[PDB]
Amino acid sequence: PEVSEFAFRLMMAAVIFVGVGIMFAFAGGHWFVGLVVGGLVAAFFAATPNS
Amino acid sequence: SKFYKIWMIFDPRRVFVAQGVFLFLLAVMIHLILLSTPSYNWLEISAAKYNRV
Amino acid sequence: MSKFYKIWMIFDPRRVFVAQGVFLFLLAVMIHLILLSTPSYNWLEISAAKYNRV
Amino acid sequence: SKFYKIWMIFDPRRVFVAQGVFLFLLAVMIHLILLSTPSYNWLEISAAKYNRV
Amino acid sequence: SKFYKIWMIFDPRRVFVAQGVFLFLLAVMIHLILLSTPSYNWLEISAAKYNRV
Amino acid sequence: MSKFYKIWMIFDPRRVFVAQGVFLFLLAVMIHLILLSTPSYNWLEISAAKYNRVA
Amino acid sequence: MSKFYKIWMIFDPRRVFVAQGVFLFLLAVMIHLILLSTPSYNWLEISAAKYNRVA
Amino acid sequence: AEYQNIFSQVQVRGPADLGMTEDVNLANRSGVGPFSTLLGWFGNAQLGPIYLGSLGVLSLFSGLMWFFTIGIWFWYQAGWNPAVFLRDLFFFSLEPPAPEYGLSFAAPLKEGGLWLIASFFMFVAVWSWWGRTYLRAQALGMGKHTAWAFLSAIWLWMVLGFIRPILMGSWSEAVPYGIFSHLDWTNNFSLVHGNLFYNPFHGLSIAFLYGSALLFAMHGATILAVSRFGGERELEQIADRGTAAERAALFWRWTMGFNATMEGIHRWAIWMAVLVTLTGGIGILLSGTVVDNWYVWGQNHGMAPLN
Amino acid sequence: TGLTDEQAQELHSVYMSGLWLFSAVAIVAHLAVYIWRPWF
Amino acid sequence: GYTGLTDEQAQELHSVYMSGLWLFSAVAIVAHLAVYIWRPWF
Amino acid sequence: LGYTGLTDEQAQELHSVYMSGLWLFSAVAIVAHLAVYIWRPWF
Amino acid sequence: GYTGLTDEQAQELHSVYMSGLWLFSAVAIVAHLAVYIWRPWF
Amino acid sequence: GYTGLTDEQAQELHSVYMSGLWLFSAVAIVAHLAVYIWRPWF
Amino acid sequence: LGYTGLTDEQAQELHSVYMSGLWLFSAVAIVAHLAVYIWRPWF
Amino acid sequence: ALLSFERKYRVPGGTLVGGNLFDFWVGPFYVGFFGVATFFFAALGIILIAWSAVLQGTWNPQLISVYPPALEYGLGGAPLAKGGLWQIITICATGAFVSWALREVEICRKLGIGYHIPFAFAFAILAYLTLVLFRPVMMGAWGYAFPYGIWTHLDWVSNTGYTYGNFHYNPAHMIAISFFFTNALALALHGALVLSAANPEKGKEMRTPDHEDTFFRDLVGYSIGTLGIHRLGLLLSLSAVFFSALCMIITGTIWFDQWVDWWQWWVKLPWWANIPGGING
Ligand code: BCL
Ligand SMILES: C/C=C1/c2cc3[nH]c4c(c3C)C(=O)[C@H](C(=O)OC)c4c3nc(cc4[nH]c(cc(n2)[C@@H]1C)c(C(C)=O)c4C)[C@@H](C)[C@@H]3CCC(=O)OC/C=C(\C)CCC[C@H](C)CCC[C@H](C)CCCC(C)C
Ligand SMILES: COC(C)(C)C/C=C/C(C)=C/C=C/C(C)=C/C=C/C(C)=C/C=C/C=C(C)/C=C/C=C(\C)CC/C=C(\C)CCC=C(C)C
Ligand SMILES: COC(C)(C)C/C=C/C(C)=C/C=C/C(C)=C/C=C/C(C)=C/C=C/C=C(C)/C=C/C=C(\C)CC/C=C(\C)CCC=C(C)C
Ligand SMILES: COC(C)(C)C/C=C/C(C)=C/C=C/C(C)=C/C=C/C(C)=C/C=C/C=C(C)/C=C/C=C(\C)CC/C=C(\C)CCC=C(C)C
Ligand SMILES: COC(C)(C)C/C=C/C(C)=C/C=C/C(C)=C/C=C/C(C)=C/C=C/C=C(C)/C=C/C=C(\C)CC/C=C(\C)CCC=C(C)C
Ligand SMILES: COC(C)(C)C/C=C/C(C)=C/C=C/C(C)=C/C=C/C(C)=C/C=C/C=C(C)/C=C/C=C(\C)CC/C=C(\C)CCC=C(C)C
Ligand SMILES: COC(C)(C)C/C=C/C(C)=C/C=C/C(C)=C/C=C/C(C)=C/C=C\C=C(C)\C=C\C=C(/C)CC/C=C(\C)CCC=C(C)C
Ligand SMILES: [Fe+2]
Repeated sequence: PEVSEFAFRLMMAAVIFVGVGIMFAFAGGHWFVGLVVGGLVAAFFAATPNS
Repeated sequence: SKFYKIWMIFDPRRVFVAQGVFLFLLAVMIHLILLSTPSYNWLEISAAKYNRV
Repeated sequence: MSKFYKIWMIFDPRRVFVAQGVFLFLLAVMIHLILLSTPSYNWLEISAAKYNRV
Repeated sequence: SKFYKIWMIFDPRRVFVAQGVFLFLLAVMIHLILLSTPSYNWLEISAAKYNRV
Repeated sequence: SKFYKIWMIFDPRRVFVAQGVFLFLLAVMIHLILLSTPSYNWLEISAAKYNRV
Repeated sequence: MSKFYKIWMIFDPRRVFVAQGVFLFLLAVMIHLILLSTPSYNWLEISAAKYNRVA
Repeated sequence: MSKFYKIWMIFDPRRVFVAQGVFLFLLAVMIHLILLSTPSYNWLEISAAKYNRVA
Repeated sequence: AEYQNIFSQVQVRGPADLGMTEDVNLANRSGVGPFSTLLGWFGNAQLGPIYLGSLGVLSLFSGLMWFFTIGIWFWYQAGWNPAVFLRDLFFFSLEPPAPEYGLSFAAPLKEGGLWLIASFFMFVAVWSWWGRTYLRAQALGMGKHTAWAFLSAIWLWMVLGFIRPILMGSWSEAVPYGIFSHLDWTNNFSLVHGNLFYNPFHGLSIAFLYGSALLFAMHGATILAVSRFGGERELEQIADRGTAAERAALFWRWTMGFNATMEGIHRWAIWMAVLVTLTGGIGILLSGTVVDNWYVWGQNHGMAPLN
Repeated sequence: TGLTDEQAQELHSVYMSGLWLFSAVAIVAHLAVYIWRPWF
Repeated sequence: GYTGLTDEQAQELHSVYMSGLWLFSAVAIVAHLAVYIWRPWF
Repeated sequence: LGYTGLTDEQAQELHSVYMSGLWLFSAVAIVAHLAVYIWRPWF
Repeated sequence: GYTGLTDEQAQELHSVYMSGLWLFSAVAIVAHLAVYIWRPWF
Repeated sequence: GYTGLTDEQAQELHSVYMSGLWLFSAVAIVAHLAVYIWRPWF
Repeated sequence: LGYTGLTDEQAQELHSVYMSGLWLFSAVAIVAHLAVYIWRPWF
Repeated sequence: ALLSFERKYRVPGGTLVGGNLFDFWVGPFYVGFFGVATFFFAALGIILIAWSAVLQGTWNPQLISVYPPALEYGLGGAPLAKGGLWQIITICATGAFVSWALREVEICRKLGIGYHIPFAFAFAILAYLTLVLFRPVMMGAWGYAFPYGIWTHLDWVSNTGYTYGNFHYNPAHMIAISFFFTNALALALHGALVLSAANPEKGKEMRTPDHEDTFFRDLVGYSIGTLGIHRLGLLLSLSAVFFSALCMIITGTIWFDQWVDWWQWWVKLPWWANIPGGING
């Protein structure tokens, strides 16, 4: 109940990764397209924690 | 009913980010579910309606 | 609501704009791909059938 | 409008670099999509048109 | 126009290096795409024209 | 075009010439190997068939 | 091309000569191995076929 | 749920450290590169400078030509198609000559002749780099431990590609230049030689490869455990034994009965990893030249139930 | 803990106003779909 | 106020941001209208 | 008002140049799309 | 500004840079003209 | 001037580089002409 | 000028020796290629 | 039996279980509650291995093999002569390992050092429990575990590896092998660097950490630092084990065909699955 900014940033990135991955796996014809787009956005989101 | 102490105990930025992502993902998944089912697949039903395929 | 302006008091405008740009581009790309995925609304396929490209 | 003030908030160097990469990647993505389709592959179109194969 | 001011924002050293790398890779990518296709593979088609095989 | 000498005010000649020397050789090797790869323009094989050096 | 000698006003001779020797040796080996690769121009095999050293 | 010192919780960025100047020719040393915050979380953020001398140039030229030659053959195998190049990148391979040609250099350029050229470039590249490790240590006046630790790696590298093919009298025994090919070469190596698991020297190398992971997990955790006493500064602990060196000594003394020093643990570290390839080179060298089937060899040496 | 009572209360008022607007549009869309294609 | 923005600056920033939002939404409506004329999805 | 340290008048001129490029870039794009539609329409 | 180039330096740098750009594009146009004559792609 | 070279030195450096470039191009033209005669690729 | 520290006369002398070696290397190379072309021409 | 500095650190406390009941040293070893469990499980496990040699009928240490129960017994008990002993030894081995990790925890608290070492050891245990417990339970047979023999647990590796063709194509395996190779590379470099800085050329002074960073910056242009390399050593080892545990827990549970067949998904991507040329088509 005392998550830091980095802890919350990672948790949202995992949620974003799963969410966006499913989004572009449906949109694209392959699951890899979701993995790439979901991974890149989550990595970009988790690498920029506001502080 | 107060519902304003939550902004005092929690970080407002965390709350807004969490709500924004969850609702957007929820709204996105529902749209994907409708496109998956043959019913309510508005793209397919409109194509049949106007004799596309 | 006219009090929405206060959202910028707590959210850094730089952080939001970058987040907005990525989100809008991602949303726009996904919708375009969904239209392309379906045999209908694939405007490239639509024109080819219309003008008998195959 | 007052869109000029967006440069009061964004670093011009980073934006131009991001825009430069973005436009090139978008241009590549579109050009590859055209080549992917059986139509609009202008290389394939010319070969069939002029009987190169 | 007044495009010369982009050099006030962009370091000439970085841009020219980035451009030099960019132009060569673009030139290489385009040339390979043509070499890949059976048409425009100017080595292949000249051999066919003069019956080298 | 007459002001192209201004490039040496920006680029170090030592860095450029090393970069160019590597670039030119790697380009020249890439072109020469492309010709050797093709059934034609493989000048070694061409003269061998020309002079009946196969046997 | 008289002004060519100016190249040493910028290039360090130690660096160039080391690069020169490395380049020429690696280039010389690459060509010799390329020639030995082709069945023709393999001067250790054309003489063997010429004098029938190997059956 | 406390600070485990795995990642730095704060970064400080002072001026770039240009390094010592014992006998290093500063002309051959380059300038300082960027500072990476992403690297700064784990270790140092500063990149560069890097020394580039005569052996550095020879290492890069041969290293580039080795890398370039594999790439051109990778493009030729792709038909110069960038899409095919990325699709079959791992499945590309610069195979060595066929077994018929033996050790002869008469292989066609597209049938093994190119591999000999690429292999020559790698050979020069690696050996020139080994001297570079030797000379960099000599320049700063340090020990040649890296040079001889590297020579352990070269021994396995020489055996796989150069020495064992000579003894087998065929370049076909060497390693192809590819991601999946040199994996397939590895698997085909065991199957031909009868379950390379029963190679005693291959088993030893796995012991030291497992042990290197064991020792570095042990050593890395130990120093991070005693990093709260400034134990990461191992050189000062060797010079002037602080409390971190004593606690690190005592933890393993009370755990497994014996311990090491702050300097003697790194002797275990170097020998644990050196034997990985040292025993590896002998293990591969014997295969085929001395033992054509290790499981049959294992049976006759009481390692398998039969015989 | 960063915000006081008045700041948090005004923040909540802004949030609910946005929430009511979001809900109202959601109702309008749901009605339009049911008019176009009923499910219930 | 984490951002250190003043009340007036937030209002001015929001006014410009909404102006861009309406400009963006206006183009999207025109683009959607063109597609529906070309190919309705209802 | 001081996120980037850029003067307000500097932002006005920087944006004016930036929009000039944006219209110039989009003008060529329109000419490019026009030729493609004439050559091969996608509607 | 960021790069420390004076406005006269920027104009001179841009002038020669555009001279190179048009020189580069001029050869590219001739190259595309030659290829289209030899083998058109439309 | 990032490199620190004066304009006269750059003018000299360019003059040698362009003289080298034209000589390199001149041999390359002869090389391409000789190959085209021996085996044309168009 | 200052990148190497050499003077014009030193560079002139240094280049003169370097070209002397280069022409000797080139001359031996030309003789070598002629021997190959006489013994086994590749054109 | 004490080092020249050991005395001042021998104080009570830090125990998890037992207090001062087992808080004593046997020679250099510290006993603790979990050390008593350690010794019992270790001694019992060793004896049953020796007794299993008697039942097997061989005394050659390399031929000694405690095979797990056959696939017919599933995940139930087995006769001691035909699998039952292996289950007892595995329970003894599991008890010995976890007791050893928890004994290290007591030594950590007594010395006031971090718990990186027992946390590092726990990764090995979960790697061990993956092979003998987690994977066999998912596959529903103790026979999928490996025998407790020097050269028969290699037969298990070879047989399990070749069940799925060339096991090299396991993607989690490729990650772990790269980590294992990288860790050994780091250890050789790290060990050699400190010795070079501590045992330099004869007569020259002992080097400083700056020479260590100077050497590797002159070598590869980057020095990770004394803190970084030990962080790197810990993470490289744990990642290697984590992916090795992952590689097996997905094999025979989520993937069943040859692992080379898995890699065709990349070749069969929509935008280049049908382009001619290359290796695949
Ligand atoms: C089906 C496959 C076979 C098998 C076949 C082989 C074969 C064949 C070999 C090994 C070898 C090894 N095997 Mg086995 N192996 C199998 C099963 C296993 C298992 C297991 C749990 O099943 C394990 C843990 C191992 C473990 C190991 C290692 C201990 C050992 C390699 C050490 C090393 O670092 O090599 C990798 C390191 C090198 C080769 C050294 C490289 C050094 C040079 C100098 C690096 C140059 C870099 C170059 C220029 C690139 C530069 C790039 C730029 C820097 C960017 N094997 C089964 C039985 N194994 C090797 C060995 O020595 O065996 C005795 C070997 O040759
Ligand atoms: C996760 C990263 C690495 C990692 C980590 C760490 N590892 C640690 C530590 C850390 C950090 C410690 O702190 C601790 C220790 O103190 O170190 C000195 C430990 C230890 N690492 C051991 C061995 C080791 N680490 C391996 C792997 C890695 N380690 C990975 C790579 C491997 C292999 C195979 O790769 C081996 C063999 C022991 C020496 C020691 C436990 C002693 C024990 O538990 O004693 C109690 C057990 C016994 C005395 C054995 C006899 C009794 C049992 C019941 C008999 C069981 C029989 C057995 C099942 C038979 C199998 C036969 C076989 C042929 C099929
Ligand atoms: C799978 O689902 C499918 C794809 C089928 C259907 C999709 C469903 C869903 C869930 C879609 C999602 C829709 C959503 C949530 C859309 C959201 C859109 C938004 C929020 C758009 C906002 C746009 C705003 C823009 C473009 C603003 C632009 C602003 C400017 C141009 C000016 C900015 C400059 C400023 C403020 C200057 C700074 C000021 C000062 C004083 C310094
Ligand atoms: C899957 O989707 C497919 C691919 C099918 C279809 C694609 C869909 C999508 C999502 C498409 C996205 C399109 C978008 C977002 C396009 C955006 C385009 C924009 C905004 C382009 C902007 C271009 C701007 C340019 C080229 C500006 C150039 C400016 C200059 C060269 C001058 C700069 C110099 C300055 C400012 C000098 C500085 C001045 C001073 C006073 C210091
Ligand atoms: C998949 O897509 C395919 C490949 C199928 C089709 C391709 C699509 C795409 C994405 C194509 C992209 C094309 C682009 C982005 C082309 C851009 C071209 C440009 C902007 C080229 C610029 C060339 C400029 C040159 C060559 C300039 C040369 C200048 C000089 C030689 C002089 C330099 C010296 C200076 C500036 C001296 C400095 C002055 C002072 C006073 C210090
Ligand atoms: C895949 O694509 C394929 C390979 C199929 C086709 C290839 C496509 C591409 C991408 C081709 C690219 C071609 C390019 C970019 C060619 C560029 C060539 C250039 C720029 C060559 C320049 C040559 C210059 C030379 C040889 C200059 C030599 C100069 C000297 C030896 C003298 C140096 C000494 C100096 C300057 C003294 C300095 C003086 C003072 C006073 C300091
Ligand atoms: C794949 O492609 C294949 C392999 C098939 C075909 C290959 C194609 C290619 C890319 C070929 C490339 C050829 C090139 C670039 C060849 C270049 C040759 C050169 C430039 C050779 C120069 C040699 C120079 C020599 C040997 C000079 C030696 C000089 C000396 C020994 C004397 C030096 C002494 C001095 C300066 C005295 C010091 C002076 C003072 C005042 C202290
Ligand atoms: C677009 O990409 C470009 C073209 C720009 C560049 C890309 C290049 C690429 C994609 C490179 C890829 C390289 C790869 C995949 C390399 C993989 C290497 C691997 C996995 C190697 C594994 C083992 C190799 C060994 C053990 C090699 C040992 C070699 C030796 C010991 C040297 C032997 C020496 C010999 C045969 C000398 C023979 C010659 C004479 C003259 C006696
Ligand atoms: Fe250490």
